[PDB]
Amino acid sequence: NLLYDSNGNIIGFKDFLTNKTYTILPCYSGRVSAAFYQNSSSPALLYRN
Amino acid sequence: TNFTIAGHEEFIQTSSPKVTIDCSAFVCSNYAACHDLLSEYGTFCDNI
Ligand SMILES: *[C@@H]1O[C@H](CO)[C@@H](O)[C@H](O)[C@H]1NC(C)=O
Repeated sequence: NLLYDSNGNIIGFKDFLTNKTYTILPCYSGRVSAAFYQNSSSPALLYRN
Repeated sequence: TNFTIAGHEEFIQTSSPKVTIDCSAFVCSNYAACHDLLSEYGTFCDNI
């Protein structure tokens, strides 16, 4: 019923009512780089990639 | 008595990839109790 990898995570499954397959992928997570000046009121934002 | 010109190549490493690591996304990505517990064991994240 379930699909696993070498690390034990779940990367897929199969529905019981409809008998169809799916894939599981992790969602986005990251930081943001801010360039700030000495006496500035708001820094500049850069979302890399 | 007779000569020629020979060529060779040489490589020297001068740089390396710049790796950046943070505490949140590595230890306490999406957990609040994890953050509350990490805020008591000393940061060490400023040092890293
Ligand atoms: C030296 O070698 C080159 C290339 O093989 C040739 O053209 C030339 O005549 C040679 N010189 C002598 C003095 O043998």
